[PDB]
Amino acid sequence: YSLFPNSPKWTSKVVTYRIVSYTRDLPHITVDRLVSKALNMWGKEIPLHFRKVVWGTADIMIGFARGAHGDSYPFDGPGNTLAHAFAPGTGLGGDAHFDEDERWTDGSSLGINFLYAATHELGHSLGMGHSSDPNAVMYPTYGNGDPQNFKLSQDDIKGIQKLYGKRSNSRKK
Ligand SMILES: COc1ccc(S(=O)(=O)N2CCc3cc(O)c(OC)cc3[C@@H]2C(=O)NO)cc1
Ligand SMILES: [Ca+2]
Ligand SMILES: [Ca+2]
Ligand SMILES: [Zn+2]
Ligand SMILES: [Zn+2]
Repeated sequence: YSLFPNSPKWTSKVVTYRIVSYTRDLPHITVDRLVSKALNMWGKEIPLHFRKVVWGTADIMIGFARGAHGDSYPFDGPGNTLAHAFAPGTGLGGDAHFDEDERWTDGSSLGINFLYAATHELGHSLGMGHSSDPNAVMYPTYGNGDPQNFKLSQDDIKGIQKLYGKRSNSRKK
């Protein structure tokens, strides 16, 4: 690995978040709690901390829209891509966007797991972290990778220990 032309990880030990828009399927307290639990699950492997702004854009703007929006790339609604985010490096960098049209769920049985999606998107917001593993927590297009329970599978650990470490295996793919 996940090498991109964007600074992989912010230069501060603490970052900011600003949830400009919110979903609807689950309440804002659940959005903040799932963001906080997902981010605590990221911060479980790296000593990076997160805070909220008082009056200004955060380095991790989190937003939701319902089929297209005033962004670099308009959403589609129910299908295809479910959320998208940008690599960190000030400005729009690190910010993440979600399609509220797609049915969100905390983790009950059926729907699109918010804890997984937030973890996925916030991972890119942290410092990138994609892969192509059969059960990758950042796997592109849902499949085998069980979203009900992920708690940073192997892709996340490999990304984090590749970024906040060095050692890696060779593979291509
Ligand atoms: C519920 O958790 C999910 C599941 C799927 C997706 S997604 O929107 O299909 N996803 C994978 C495919 C893809 C493909 C893209 O070309 C893309 O452009 C930036 C984004 C995505 C996203 C993604 O990786 N976002 O970081 C995003 C979050
Ligand atoms: Ca930003
Ligand atoms: Ca969609
Ligand atoms: Zn967008
Ligand atoms: Zn991704």
